[PDB]
Amino acid sequence: MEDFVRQCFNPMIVELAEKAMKEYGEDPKIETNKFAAICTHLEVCFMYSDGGSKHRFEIIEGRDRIMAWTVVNSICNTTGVEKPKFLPDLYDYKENRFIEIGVTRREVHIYYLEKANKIKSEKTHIHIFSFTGEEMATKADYTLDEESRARIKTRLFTIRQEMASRSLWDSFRQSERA
Ligand SMILES: O=C(NCCc1ccccc1)c1nc([C@@H]2CCCN2C(=O)c2c(Cl)cccc2Cl)[nH]c(=O)c1O
Ligand SMILES: [Mg+2]
Ligand SMILES: [Mn+2]
Ligand code: NA
Repeated sequence: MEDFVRQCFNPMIVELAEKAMKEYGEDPKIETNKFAAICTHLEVCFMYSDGGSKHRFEIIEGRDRIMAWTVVNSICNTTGVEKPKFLPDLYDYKENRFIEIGVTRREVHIYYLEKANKIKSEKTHIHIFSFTGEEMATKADYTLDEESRARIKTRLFTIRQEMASRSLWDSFRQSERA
């Protein structure tokens, strides 16, 4: 599965995932399922931000902590929206709201509730994807057009199928916790 991650994801995504794991004392070569999950969430965040028009989204995920908060605090001062307690994943300039992106190996409704209870940021918009084409967004408001969403869901399904063809999926599928 370490080989799978390194050939499947772009090298900057892989480097970011490695850093994120090591910042919590985890070895990407050992906790390989976690390695893959972080890479997938990152790739989805980047795909999401490419989904609209140029300049529609600001990417917050994937930045070091100081720059990420400089972006958040800047947006809050420029648009007046409330400052979140946790770093979200994107800001949407069209809808003027932060977005929290979730990618789950379990079911989208359970993950949605968990995310909602965890952030408790009434104003942050939540959008969840699964590896089997399901999604769940706040107020059933999905932000992107169906073509963009289809691209994301299609990529997640491809990853899922690739893992399965290597007998890695069932270990990966059961590795997520609440
Ligand atoms: O922004 C995120 N993380 C900010 C930093 C952070 C770090 C720890 C706890 C809270 C926040 C973030 N994180 C996760 C999931 C659940 C929380 C951890 N995690 C990871 O992927 C993960 C990371 Cl980052 C590093 C090592 C191991 C893991 Cl398992 N899911 C998201 O959708 C998401 O946006
Ligand atoms: Mg995040
Ligand atoms: Mn997220
Ligand atoms: Na989070």
